[PDB]
Amino acid sequence: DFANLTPCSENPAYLAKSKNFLNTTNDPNSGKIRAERYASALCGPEGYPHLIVDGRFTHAGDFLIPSILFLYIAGWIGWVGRSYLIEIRESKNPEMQEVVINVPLAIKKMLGGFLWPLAAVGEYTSGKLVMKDSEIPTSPR
Amino acid sequence: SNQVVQAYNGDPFVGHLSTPISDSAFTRTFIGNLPAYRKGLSPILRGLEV
Amino acid sequence: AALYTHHQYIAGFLMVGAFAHGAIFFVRDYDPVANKDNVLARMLEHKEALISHLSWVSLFLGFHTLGLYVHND
Amino acid sequence: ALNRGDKVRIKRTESYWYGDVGTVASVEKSGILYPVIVRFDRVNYNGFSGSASGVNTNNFAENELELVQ
Amino acid sequence: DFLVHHAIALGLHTTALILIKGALDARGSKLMPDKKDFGYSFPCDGPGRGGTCDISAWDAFYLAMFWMLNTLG
Amino acid sequence: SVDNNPVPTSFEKWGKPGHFDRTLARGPKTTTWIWNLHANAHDFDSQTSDLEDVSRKIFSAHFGHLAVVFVWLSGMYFHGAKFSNYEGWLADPTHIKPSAQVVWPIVGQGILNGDVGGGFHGIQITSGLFYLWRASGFTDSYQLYCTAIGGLVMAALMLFAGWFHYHVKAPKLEWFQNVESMMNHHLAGLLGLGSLGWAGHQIHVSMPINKLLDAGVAPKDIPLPHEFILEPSKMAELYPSFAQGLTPFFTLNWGVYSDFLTFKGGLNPVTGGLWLSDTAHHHLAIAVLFIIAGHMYRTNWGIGHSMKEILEAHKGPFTGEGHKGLYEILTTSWHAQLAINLALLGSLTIIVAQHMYAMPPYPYQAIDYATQLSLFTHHMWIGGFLIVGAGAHGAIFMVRDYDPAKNVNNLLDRMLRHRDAIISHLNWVCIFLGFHSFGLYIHNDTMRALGRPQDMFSDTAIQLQPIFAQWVQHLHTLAPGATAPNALATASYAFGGETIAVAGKVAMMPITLGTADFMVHHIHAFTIHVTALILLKGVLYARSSRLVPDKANLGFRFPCDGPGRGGTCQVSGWDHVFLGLFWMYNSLSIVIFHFSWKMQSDVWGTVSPDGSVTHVTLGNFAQSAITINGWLRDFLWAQAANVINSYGSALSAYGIMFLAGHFVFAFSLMFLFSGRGYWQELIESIVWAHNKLNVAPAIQPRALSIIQGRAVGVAHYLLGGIVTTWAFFLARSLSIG
Amino acid sequence: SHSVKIYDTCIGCTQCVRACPLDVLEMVPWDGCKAAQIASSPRTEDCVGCKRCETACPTDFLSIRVYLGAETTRSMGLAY
Amino acid sequence: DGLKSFLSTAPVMIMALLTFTAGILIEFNRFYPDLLFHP
Amino acid sequence: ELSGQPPKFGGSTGGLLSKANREEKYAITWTSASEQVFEMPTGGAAIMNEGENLLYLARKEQCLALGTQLRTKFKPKIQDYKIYRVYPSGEVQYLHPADGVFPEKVNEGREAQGTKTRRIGQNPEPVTIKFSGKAPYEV
Ligand code: CLA
Ligand code: CLA
Ligand code: CLA
Ligand code: CLA
Ligand SMILES: CCCCCCCCCCCCCCCC(=O)OC[C@H](COP(=O)(O)OC[C@@H](O)CO)OC(=O)CCCCCCCCCCCCCCC
Ligand SMILES: CC1=C(/C=C/C(C)=C/C=C/C(C)=C\C=C\C=C(C)\C=C\C=C(C)\C=C\C2=C[C@H](C)[C@H](O)CC2(C)C)C(C)(C)C[C@@H](O)C1
Ligand SMILES: CC1=C(/C=C/C(C)=C/C=C/C(C)=C/C=C/C=C(C)/C=C/C=C(C)/C=C/C2=C(C)CCCC2(C)C)C(C)(C)CCC1
Ligand SMILES: CC1=C(/C=C/C(C)=C\C=C\C(C)=C\C=C\C=C(C)\C=C\C=C(C)\C=C\C2=C(C)CCCC2(C)C)C(C)(C)CCC1
Ligand code: SF4
Ligand SMILES: [Cl-]
Repeated sequence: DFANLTPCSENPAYLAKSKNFLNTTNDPNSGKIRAERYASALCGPEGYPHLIVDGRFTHAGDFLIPSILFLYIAGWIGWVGRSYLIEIRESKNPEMQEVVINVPLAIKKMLGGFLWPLAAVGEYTSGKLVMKDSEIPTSPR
Repeated sequence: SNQVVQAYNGDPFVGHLSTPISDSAFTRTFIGNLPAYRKGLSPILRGLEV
Repeated sequence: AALYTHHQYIAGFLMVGAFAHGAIFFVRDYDPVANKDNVLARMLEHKEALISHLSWVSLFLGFHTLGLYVHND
Repeated sequence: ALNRGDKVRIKRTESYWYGDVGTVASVEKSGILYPVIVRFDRVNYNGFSGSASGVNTNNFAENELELVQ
Repeated sequence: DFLVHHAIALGLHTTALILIKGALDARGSKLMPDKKDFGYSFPCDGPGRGGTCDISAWDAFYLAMFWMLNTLG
Repeated sequence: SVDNNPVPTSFEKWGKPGHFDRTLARGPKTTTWIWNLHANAHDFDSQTSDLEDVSRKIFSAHFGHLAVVFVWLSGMYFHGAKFSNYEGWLADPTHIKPSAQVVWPIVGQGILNGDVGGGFHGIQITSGLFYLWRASGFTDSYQLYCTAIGGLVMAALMLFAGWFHYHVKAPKLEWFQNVESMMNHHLAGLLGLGSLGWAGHQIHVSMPINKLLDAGVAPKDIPLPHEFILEPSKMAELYPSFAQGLTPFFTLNWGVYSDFLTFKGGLNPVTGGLWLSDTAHHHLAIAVLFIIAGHMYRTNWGIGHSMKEILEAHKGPFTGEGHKGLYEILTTSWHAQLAINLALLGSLTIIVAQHMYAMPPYPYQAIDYATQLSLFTHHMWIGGFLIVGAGAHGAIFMVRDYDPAKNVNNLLDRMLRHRDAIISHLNWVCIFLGFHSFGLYIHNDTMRALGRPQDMFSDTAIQLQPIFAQWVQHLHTLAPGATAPNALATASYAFGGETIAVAGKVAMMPITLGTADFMVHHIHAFTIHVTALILLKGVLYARSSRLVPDKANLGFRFPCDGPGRGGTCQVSGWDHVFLGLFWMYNSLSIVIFHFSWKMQSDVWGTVSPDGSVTHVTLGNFAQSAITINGWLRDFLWAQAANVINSYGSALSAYGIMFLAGHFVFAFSLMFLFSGRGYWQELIESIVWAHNKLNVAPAIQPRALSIIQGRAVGVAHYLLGGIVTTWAFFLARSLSIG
Repeated sequence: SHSVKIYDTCIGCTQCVRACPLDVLEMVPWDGCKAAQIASSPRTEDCVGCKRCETACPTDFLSIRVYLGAETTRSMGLAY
Repeated sequence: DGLKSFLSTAPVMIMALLTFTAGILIEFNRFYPDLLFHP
Repeated sequence: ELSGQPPKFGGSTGGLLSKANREEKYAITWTSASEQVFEMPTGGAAIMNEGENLLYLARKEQCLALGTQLRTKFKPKIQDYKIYRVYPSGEVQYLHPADGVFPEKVNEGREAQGTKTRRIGQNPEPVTIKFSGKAPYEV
């Protein structure tokens, strides 16, 4: 599999470059630990590491782990914002709290987003997530 | 008075001004005696001189 | 190079003209009574869904292509 | 038929609030083509370019409103 | 090739988005519901109702010309 | 006449945005509210209708602006003392480049900490701070730290003064209207006494360490600036005129002081800067003339002038009632004063840019070509922006503060009465200039492309010699000794003379003027005339035209009066500002491109020991700058190789901004080519999608207004283009060497 | 000339007539609204098409509509 | 109590959150740099 | 004929062009209680006489902008101005206010023109009126 590419520790361009990888931070070992981390990847003929997003489990660090972490965080952000918008709708001036943000209820929801997909499927199953087409405002069709 | 800038032909609401460039006596006697404006000329003589 | 570029430019012009003359059809030639409940009027019915989903996928593509290109640069 | 305080849905097929819910403020007397005053929480587009708000009330007929209560 | 293919995808999607929004709002929108009475090509509906420059479907053709040229480039 | 506690100081109104505008204080309904808020903050004439409170707000805002400028200057002195190499550069000027910004090593950005000299890693600063600090006599990091601390204290003083003059003790209107005293206090005060104090500083402090550093004394061996004033024997040791004291000053015998106050001219041939004795004598003469000027007008003692009487006496047979009424305009309208001040200050900043390169006043600034190019271009851009703002506030005065009953048959009324003649003749001039400069370039491109170089406009072909500028250059060359007998050298060697060759580099030579200079100067004349035409038509037609007779009722800032009358979009004065911004941008881009190419081609370079100079681009301006293709290939394409081959080096940030400006300019075209109806309908579709998942915001989202769309477009266009040119210019001139 | 039409949602606020800078519109008596007046456009040959009347109209989906049509010297606002 | 609501205005919260997230990212980079995948 | 003294004016370039003597011009007459300064709609300031004032302008919009200024920018509001259209044959046609009453106020005898008995949204489709030469709003 992946015959056009090579493992990095065999690709001699990768060794010739990773002998001289520049240290990003003040740690002198930064280029060396970069080389040690990138040697386990799949490098091209030019020596730079290439990532596979097909869904290979051994390439889970290439796509799968950061994608599911981004999905978890994006669901946290979206559910916190959605629950804040649902809660502040029943107020005297819901536009005021949208532009001068009420801190404590926002903080209460911010430390409340660690169970978001269960809340999402519960709100979907209880009809609190999707409205009807007749209920929403529509342009002249 | 001493004001050399006046209304064009005495009408202040016509969009022009009586200026020493536009309506001096030299301007009228020069432009009006150019062949395109010279009085009594046949148009072939005007065109010929131009 | 000249042939490929010429034909892709002509293709872009023709596709834009197709969508423009479809808009002209909707302005001048479309009968909402004769086309009631068929595919044309149904496309009119959920036009917000189509426009919003195209906008979402355009934002998706542009965001991530520009992010990867700028990260690489 | 409708009275003040009810919530209704706009069915004019041309208004900004078609699909939005509005509240009945008052109903004018008979002989009036569009008697019922409907107020809305969301303003419309009305105003010169650069205006920060629009109008939030409109005049409708009885058949253009659907009672939702 | 992969990055520029996703850029090409973005260009195709955005040009289609402009053209489809123009074709499906040619008859009317919430900002201008009697657009079919004004025709395919007209300048605007004035500065009223917030301002309505480039509201016709002709203007959406005109906007999509730029994105078509961008994708073809 | 000072009020006592007009406005209380409370923290409550900080938390309610939109307090200043009556419509904004109701709360947000559409997103335009937010965009209105920042748009309506500083329009003090619109919030309150009384001139008094507007003047109070302006005075306190001026103090706040001065505080901001002092914070910036304090930060500059702090970054020049802690995170700089002013120590090290000062002992060795021409081995070490100036660098006053140190960047943390993070995410690989420590590559930007480039080797500038003496074991330093930082960004090579091109603002010229080191050369001015050397010209002022700075020699230690502790004194720069003291200056930074003093700048922080003065910023706190400015903030306290603004708070005091708005909230506690605030002046009345006739304090502001007393402009007769204000001009005396600004001429004999600020400018005159400031230049007298700086001349005293020059003579006492800046001259000794400068002349000792030019002599060869190490900076540690020059002790400290105060011990000169502790012991006056050091001046008589160095300038032997300091023996008679202050006696020849008061006894009309000023020729005793002709040893530290001179009329040499030219440049110091150790540094390339101006002579410090020349600048001190200039500052002293400027001080005396400004003190004399600041006793013109009657203030409190019945002696002086009335500016009203002077204006009212100036009238002629052509101009009716003359300057009658201009005092009332300039004492009641802040906008009219802002217009004329912005015009003169922008012209002054442009004059500063043009005078600073040809007479470099700072040591080693001239041989730093990056610093010279940066300072010229920065001051040009500042001046052009201020001139556009002048046209803006002239139109704003015309819309808001003009009154026809109180201007009858004066100059301003006659301007409004013959604006058609003015604008039509300016239109004809602009077309004539565009043809007879740019079509000369087009002619040259076509004749070179057709293989007819003998038919071009060039020095080797049909010649366009700028003979008047050459004659004036000749008269400046024969000035010092014939028409300026006491002047030793010429005012600048750009007019004619010999080449100053500080280190291996060039500082100034005779800038010769041929056909290409003629062509590019008429291009400058054309572009300046078009920018002036746009802004002057915006001023003269801000109130009415034959198209829209009631334009003053629509205001200064409105998109249009509808699609009717053929179409009336961009009729407002604000839209004339919008268009003049692009045309000023075009004008100044060409001005700075002319400067960069001519300085690299016929001035800058490397001097041989025999006396020959190898220029940076080897004199290609005479043959390549006559075509558009030459500007494209030999100027843009050739010199952009430094900015695009910067990746992987310390100049790579200049690469990134070279991309980044290219983004923003193109991003601008989205706002510039489109209209808000499309964007509003698209927003309706996205709001329907938000309605489906109940994420509709309470503040309703709208498209930007037409004016705001134009503003975003012009802002992004100018930002992207200026960032692109900045990156290109800096990566070229940090690689010229 | 341009066409100015007035539809039956007019509530007689007279704001379109006040906003019109070319004296196109009047208010005539009516019975369809509580104000008992409806806008009218007898002078559409003087209409320039500026749509100020549309901007002034407070009814949602405006009761006055201007349609730009045939272009004349008066309609293009020409002083020459 | 108006300063508490002045901080509660939208630009102050969004800049505070941006500084917090940027500080987290910069600190995670300056502790553990050069991560393209999961080792 | 049209009567009134011309307001005293120095002259301007913004005034009448050849359209005035070729196609049409417009006239505005108003009575003034005193001599005060007004703003010309063609740029600049003019002085209106005491009594009758007759001003010639290029467009109807200029006359109506002047009339708006007369009604709104003077403490005694000049509310009696008449705007006429003047043809080069000499015929003067009275324009504004047409019935003697300003059009923002209702008057009997005014006929409803441009009024539609249908709503804005019940205009018929364009496809129903093809090859007829008439728009949806004209039917
Ligand atoms: C280089 C120029 C440029 C760019 C970046 C865009 C970008 C966009 N256009 Mg576009 N446009 C342009 C030129 C450009 N246009 C021109 C010249 C025209 C002709 C007039 C148009 C006409 C046009 C139309 C007609 C339409 C678009 C649409 C879009 C959006 C599509 C979504 C997308 O691609 O990904 C998302 C966005 C991007 C990749 C760009 C923004 C990403 C930025 C850089 C992220 C960083 C933001 C930054 C943090 C902000 C802080 C600012 C701070 C420094 C002050 C997007 C906002 C469509 C749309 O809205 O679809 C939803 C649409 O209908 N545009
Ligand atoms: C802690 C002291 C204090 C307090 C309680 C107030 C309180 C008030 N001021 Mg005030 N002011 C202060 C200091 C203070 N000010 C200072 C130091 C100055 C001199 C610059 C002024 C100048 C000033 C003017 C000219 C005006 C007010 C007004 C007001 C009132 C309305 C609130 C407001 O402006 O919106 C809240 C506004 C903000 C929070 C804006 C913050 C500042 C922005 C971001 C610009 C930053 C520049 C800044 C002014 C100076 C540089 C900052 C520095 C770090 C370098 C309010 C009662 C206005 C008024 O009367 O209301 C009708 C008014 O016209 N003040
Ligand atoms: C001495 C200088 C001076 C002064 C005192 C004023 C004062 C004023 N101007 Mg003015 N102006 C100036 C220079 C000046 N201007 C210049 C140089 C120009 C030419 C560009 C203009 C153009 C101009 C226009 C076109 C308008 C004004 C307006 C105003 C008034 C309100 C300002 C306002 O809305 O604030 C709020 C200001 C803003 C919201 C602008 C902020 C956004 C800018 C464009 C960002 C610029 C980019 C930035 C430098 C870098 C971005 C970095 C980013 C990537 C992080 C006020 C009387 C306005 C007005 O109401 O007139 C009465 C108006 O319409 N002026
Ligand atoms: C490169 C693009 C470009 C060009 C050529 C022009 C050209 C012009 N602009 Mg302009 N403009 C541009 C971009 C451009 N603009 C942009 C981007 C903006 C947006 C902000 C504006 C905004 C703008 C304003 C706001 C104004 C102008 C003005 C002008 C005119 C200046 C007078 C002049 O030079 O006449 C001479 C004409 C030229 C130099 C054009 C080139 C002519 C060539 C060299 C000769 C061709 C020979 C022959 C005719 C070819 C015929 C071929 C045959 C087969 C028929 C001129 C027509 C001003 C104006 O009208 O003032 C009088 C004015 O007020 N423009
Ligand atoms: C580049 C240098 C070499 C070329 C120079 C060419 C000069 C061009 C022609 C002369 C312009 C004459 C104006 C002054 C003469 C002048 O000031 O007259 C004086 C006259 C004012 O006369 P009064 O006696 O009424 O003046 C009393 C005053 O105190 C004001 O009340 O002004 C006018 O008549 C205004 C009309 C100017 C109409 C001319 C417009 C100028 C357009 C040309 C601008 C070109 C400048 C080019 C050089 C920068
Ligand atoms: C849940 C949530 C929301 C609601 C969200 C909605 C409404 C989602 C609507 C969704 C629909 C209607 C359809 C979804 C289609 C979704 C799809 C198709 C799949 C995307 C592909 C996924 C796993 C597979 C991806 C491949 C398969 C495999 C994993 C490979 O390795 C990689 C790769 C990319 C090839 C918000 C937005 C309102 C707020 C949030 O906080 C919560
Ligand atoms: C791959 C492959 C395949 C498959 C194929 C396919 C499946 C295809 C498809 C294709 C397609 C799928 C295509 C598409 C296209 C589309 C388009 C491009 C569209 C367009 C549109 C338009 C243009 C529209 C228009 C309009 C309007 C707008 C309105 C009115 C109407 C109308 C219609 C006119 C096969 C098997 C062979 C083999 C292998 C390979
Ligand atoms: C433009 C600009 C700039 C510059 C500026 C400058 C640098 C200036 C200077 C200025 C100056 C430089 C000034 C000064 C002045 C001074 C004053 C104002 C003072 C006064 C006071 C007083 C009161 C005094 C007193 C006294 C006496 C009288 C005697 C003796 C003793 C004493 C001294 C105490 C900058 C770059 C920054 C920024 C940008 C722009
Ligand atoms: S600015 Fe926009 S709304 Fe106004 S006339 Fe022009 S296109 Fe129409
Ligand atoms: Cl060439």
